[PDB]
Amino acid sequence: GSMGKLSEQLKHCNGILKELLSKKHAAYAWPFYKPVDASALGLHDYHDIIKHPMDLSTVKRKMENRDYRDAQEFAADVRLMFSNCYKYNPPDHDVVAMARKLQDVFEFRYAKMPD
Ligand SMILES: CNC(=O)c1cccn(Cc2ccccc2)c1=O
Repeated sequence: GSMGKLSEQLKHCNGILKELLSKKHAAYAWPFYKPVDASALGLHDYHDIIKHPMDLSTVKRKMENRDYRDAQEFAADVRLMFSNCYKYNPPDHDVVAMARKLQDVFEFRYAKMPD
């Protein structure tokens, strides 16, 4: 059987998540699609610096599995993903410019939460 329907606030969160994964934002969202493969990227200090990795595929799996009990829990994972990028990478890195752009998409639409 299916999972019960997302709450109204979590429907809005799922909408945002679909947008962040959509071809619309692919030019700057792609680094966030899958877990950072630290070994593949040569980032052999990544897991010493980032204790709680997060990425959009993990957020999608957690939404599908009803792991998130409210919008706040969802938003915390999306912000963790951005914070990890801002912690690990120097502020003038191309990936940080991409994070700032995708976070602007996220924060402005998250602000339109129904209540
Ligand atoms: C969330 N991703 C990262 O923190 C990350 C750190 C270092 C390198 N890369 C690859 C990359 C992306 C974009 C431009 C250049 C290189 C990452 O994705």
